[PDB]
Amino acid sequence: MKGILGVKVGMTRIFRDDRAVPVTVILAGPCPVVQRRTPEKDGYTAVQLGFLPQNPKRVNRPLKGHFAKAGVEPVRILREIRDFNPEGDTVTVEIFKPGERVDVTGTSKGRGFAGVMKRWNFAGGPDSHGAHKIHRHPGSIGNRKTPGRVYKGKKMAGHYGAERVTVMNLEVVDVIPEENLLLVKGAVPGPNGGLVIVRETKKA
Amino acid sequence: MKVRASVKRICDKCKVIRRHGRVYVICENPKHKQRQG
Amino acid sequence: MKTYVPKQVEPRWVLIDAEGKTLGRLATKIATLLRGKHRPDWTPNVAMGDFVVVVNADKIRVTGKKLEQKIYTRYSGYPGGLKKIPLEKMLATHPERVLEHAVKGMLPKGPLGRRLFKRLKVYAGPDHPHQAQRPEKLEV
Amino acid sequence: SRIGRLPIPVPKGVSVEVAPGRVKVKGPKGELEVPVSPEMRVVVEEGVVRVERPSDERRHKSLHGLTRTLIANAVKGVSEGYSKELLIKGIGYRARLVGRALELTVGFSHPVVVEPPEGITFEVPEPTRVRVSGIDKQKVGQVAANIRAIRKPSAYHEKGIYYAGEPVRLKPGK
RNA sequence: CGCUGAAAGCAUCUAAGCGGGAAGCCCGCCCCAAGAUGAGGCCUCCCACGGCAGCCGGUAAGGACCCGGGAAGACCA
RNA sequence: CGAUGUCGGCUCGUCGCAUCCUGGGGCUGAAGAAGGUCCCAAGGGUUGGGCUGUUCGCCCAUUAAAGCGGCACGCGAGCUG
Ligand SMILES: [Mg+2]
Ligand SMILES: [Mg+2]
Ligand SMILES: [Mg+2]
Ligand SMILES: [Mg+2]
Ligand SMILES: [Mg+2]
Ligand SMILES: [Mg+2]
Ligand SMILES: [Mg+2]
Ligand SMILES: [Mg+2]
Ligand SMILES: [Mg+2]
Ligand SMILES: [Mg+2]
Ligand SMILES: [Mg+2]
Ligand SMILES: [Mg+2]
Ligand SMILES: [Mg+2]
Ligand SMILES: [Mg+2]
Ligand SMILES: [Mg+2]
Ligand SMILES: [Mg+2]
Ligand SMILES: [Mg+2]
Ligand SMILES: [Mg+2]
Ligand SMILES: [Mg+2]
Ligand SMILES: [Mg+2]
Ligand SMILES: [Mg+2]
Ligand SMILES: [Mg+2]
Ligand SMILES: [Mg+2]
Ligand SMILES: [Mg+2]
Ligand SMILES: [Mg+2]
Ligand SMILES: [Mg+2]
Ligand SMILES: [Mg+2]
Ligand SMILES: [Mg+2]
Ligand SMILES: [Mg+2]
Ligand SMILES: [Mg+2]
Ligand SMILES: [Mg+2]
Ligand SMILES: [Mg+2]
Ligand SMILES: [Mg+2]
Ligand SMILES: [Mg+2]
Ligand SMILES: [Mg+2]
Ligand SMILES: [Mg+2]
Ligand SMILES: [Mg+2]
Ligand SMILES: [Mg+2]
Ligand SMILES: [Mg+2]
Ligand SMILES: [Mg+2]
Ligand SMILES: [Mg+2]
Ligand SMILES: [Mg+2]
Ligand SMILES: [Mg+2]
Ligand SMILES: [Mg+2]
Ligand SMILES: [Mg+2]
Ligand SMILES: [Mg+2]
Ligand SMILES: [Mg+2]
Ligand SMILES: [Mg+2]
Ligand SMILES: [Mg+2]
Ligand SMILES: [Mg+2]
Ligand SMILES: [Mg+2]
Ligand SMILES: [Mg+2]
Ligand SMILES: [Mg+2]
Ligand SMILES: [Mg+2]
Ligand SMILES: [Mg+2]
Ligand SMILES: [Mg+2]
Ligand SMILES: [Mg+2]
Ligand SMILES: [Mg+2]
Ligand SMILES: [Mg+2]
Ligand SMILES: [Mg+2]
Ligand SMILES: [Mg+2]
Ligand SMILES: [Mg+2]
Ligand SMILES: [Mg+2]
Ligand SMILES: [Mg+2]
Ligand SMILES: [Mg+2]
Ligand SMILES: [Mg+2]
Ligand SMILES: [Mg+2]
Ligand SMILES: [Mg+2]
Ligand SMILES: [Mg+2]
Ligand SMILES: [Mg+2]
Ligand SMILES: [Mg+2]
Ligand SMILES: [Mg+2]
Ligand SMILES: [Mg+2]
Ligand SMILES: [Mg+2]
Ligand SMILES: [Mg+2]
Ligand SMILES: [Mg+2]
Ligand SMILES: [Mg+2]
Ligand SMILES: [Mg+2]
Ligand SMILES: [Mg+2]
Ligand SMILES: [Mg+2]
Ligand SMILES: [Mg+2]
Ligand SMILES: [Mg+2]
Ligand SMILES: [Zn+2]
Repeated sequence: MKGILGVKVGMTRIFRDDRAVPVTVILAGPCPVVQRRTPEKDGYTAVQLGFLPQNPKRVNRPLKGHFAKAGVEPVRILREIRDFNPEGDTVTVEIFKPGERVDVTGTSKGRGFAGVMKRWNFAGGPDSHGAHKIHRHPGSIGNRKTPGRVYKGKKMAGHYGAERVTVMNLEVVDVIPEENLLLVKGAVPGPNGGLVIVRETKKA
Repeated sequence: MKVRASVKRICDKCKVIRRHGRVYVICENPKHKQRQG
Repeated sequence: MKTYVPKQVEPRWVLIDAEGKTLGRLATKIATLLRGKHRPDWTPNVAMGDFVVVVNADKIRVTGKKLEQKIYTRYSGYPGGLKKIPLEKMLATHPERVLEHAVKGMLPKGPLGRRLFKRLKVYAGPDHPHQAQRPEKLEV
Repeated sequence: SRIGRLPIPVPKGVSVEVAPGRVKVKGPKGELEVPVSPEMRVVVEEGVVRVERPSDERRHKSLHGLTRTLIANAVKGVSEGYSKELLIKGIGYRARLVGRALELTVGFSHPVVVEPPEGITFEVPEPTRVRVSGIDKQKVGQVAANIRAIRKPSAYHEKGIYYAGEPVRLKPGK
């Protein structure tokens, strides 16, 4: 397992073998190793990566000590990649090559309080033929005296988005190491400027 | 396999066996294979 | 004269080897110890029984076809959320829970009963981390 | 009218050592451990092993004949050894030896390769005759059955993989 | 559906034992999750402050308020 | 009976399995292909339209299939009427 922390920068498309290829562009590296998780000390294997240099003023003393222990300049974000133990002490975009398949995790765009139609694709109600103030309403939410209650997990309106989402098996279309750039075919969760995690895919 | 409540010898080559809690009839004639159920 | 009521007593730590013992017949004894009903000064509204440590809980034994046919059951509260787990799989995955479940069902319901269950410490394998309490070995 | 009491002739030189819950049979061709019920007593005599039961209840009567045959099969297995022959029938159907592996060409879109488990050796004398041989009687019949299952005898044609000596029973087509 | 195999000299997938075998079952994938009060783990930071398992006060690492805001958002977070 | 709102539709599901399809099987009067019959199996899936208030049903065009039942003949402090 290998992975890297990144920033979603934007979308475009390239031309490859006379095909337009939609791509999301990710500024991925470089990621200094900041802590390693070992079975003896932590009970599992992973690597805590850092990402983006931080104004040291904004780094309090417990964080400062953490960066010192593993002699590393102060960084804005710490995230672990599970079951990854890179040989070096810096993870860059070159762990992936064009043609590989990756999974990308982001924080999806936040819909706030979402209706039953936007969040769950409910059909809503008719817009004429007598329909009375229920055009976007959920309809029935149960039965009658049996069971006399509503199921856990019943689909209802509420906050929707700004949540962790992983899209799987994305083709790496290009790697530009001079710019720590990764080109991933298709759509990646969240807004431009959003933190993302790019890992080798779990689909065989 | 015939599955029924009455399992019986059909011909004289039929054998009534008990197998894993169930009465089967096995035979050289495949039509006669029976499981009680 | 009023019936004797005990002042707070230091509880007795005991150690029991579960290897080879019959699951439910061992559990009735452990619950007795947890309630402290072996004690001449038993009082039902205080926690005054023993602390019980158990080792080799994964080597507990069982009669008939229970390894395959005894089903533990968990209900999540969601539609279709009844999970059925057989004894076999539970012993292969969380063996200490087999004895833990048996004993819990034999303790009283309520706040004291739940407190008594916390005084039970069950370990798969021959070892336990309570050496500092110096548990007294019991043959039961 | 009793297998459990039939004494087991042990040829020289195969040795039979008895132990709790099992008996071990060494011979010119290997070792076999027979796991044996503790309720049964296995008795070593001059060139003869015998099995004795402790009562006449049904379970003891049933374990008695089993245990004698199990030990006898091991005795045969280390001295004589076991084998089972398979005959391939059908036009395109052939077999060949690929290293130690068995390759069957039996009408699929592809050859079927069977690896030998330890203690099993595959022989292909001619292309339509396969030999499964080993010291473990149960294992030999298992591997032979697996190879037959790859293309069982057809119900309408002399086509497939047969046990040597298996009668060819065809029902009519059209 | 078998292998080996008695009881029951034969036979038997079974009584001892072993194998194969479903979109189904467990796991594997994705998301939540230590109020998991059984409240877990690791890294790092602070420190033995005055007065009279308690109390009063001033600090420590830090935190909150306030303000500029935000593809975060009903408010709050 | 000092009130437990009714058919049908819409919306939203959820469950049973006597299974419509898909997966695994045995028997066949199973050559193959296609079927028939029984067994295991409830994970998912199970179309759009004409008629009629209809449920149902008939029909058109498809389909792997166009399953059958329970939930106050599920669901009117959710809508229709
Ligand atoms: Mg993120
Ligand atoms: Mg919003
Ligand atoms: Mg809505
Ligand atoms: Mg929508
Ligand atoms: Mg949606
Ligand atoms: Mg609609
Ligand atoms: Mg609409
Ligand atoms: Mg309408
Ligand atoms: Mg109106
Ligand atoms: Mg309106
Ligand atoms: Mg509604
Ligand atoms: Mg109603
Ligand atoms: Mg209820
Ligand atoms: Mg939110
Ligand atoms: Mg390119
Ligand atoms: Mg964006
Ligand atoms: Mg007759
Ligand atoms: Mg027969
Ligand atoms: Mg006692
Ligand atoms: Mg028992
Ligand atoms: Mg555990
Ligand atoms: Mg109880
Ligand atoms: Mg009570
Ligand atoms: Mg001898
Ligand atoms: Mg004697
Ligand atoms: Mg046989
Ligand atoms: Mg007979
Ligand atoms: Mg058995
Ligand atoms: Mg098996
Ligand atoms: Mg099996
Ligand atoms: Mg087989
Ligand atoms: Mg298997
Ligand atoms: Mg599939
Ligand atoms: Mg998490
Ligand atoms: Mg916690
Ligand atoms: Mg957590
Ligand atoms: Mg609990
Ligand atoms: Mg904690
Ligand atoms: Mg831990
Ligand atoms: Mg400050
Ligand atoms: Mg009334
Ligand atoms: Mg009233
Ligand atoms: Mg009233
Ligand atoms: Mg009223
Ligand atoms: Mg009516
Ligand atoms: Mg329904
Ligand atoms: Mg059924
Ligand atoms: Mg089917
Ligand atoms: Mg089928
Ligand atoms: Mg056919
Ligand atoms: Mg025909
Ligand atoms: Mg035909
Ligand atoms: Mg059929
Ligand atoms: Mg049948
Ligand atoms: Mg059947
Ligand atoms: Mg189903
Ligand atoms: Mg279901
Ligand atoms: Mg269904
Ligand atoms: Mg019309
Ligand atoms: Mg018209
Ligand atoms: Mg219509
Ligand atoms: Mg109609
Ligand atoms: Mg009309
Ligand atoms: Mg009608
Ligand atoms: Mg008509
Ligand atoms: Mg068609
Ligand atoms: Mg069909
Ligand atoms: Mg229709
Ligand atoms: Mg109904
Ligand atoms: Mg009715
Ligand atoms: Mg009616
Ligand atoms: Mg109704
Ligand atoms: Mg209805
Ligand atoms: Mg209604
Ligand atoms: Mg109304
Ligand atoms: Mg209505
Ligand atoms: Mg209502
Ligand atoms: Mg109402
Ligand atoms: Mg209502
Ligand atoms: Mg009501
Ligand atoms: Mg209407
Ligand atoms: Mg009207
Ligand atoms: Zn017959």
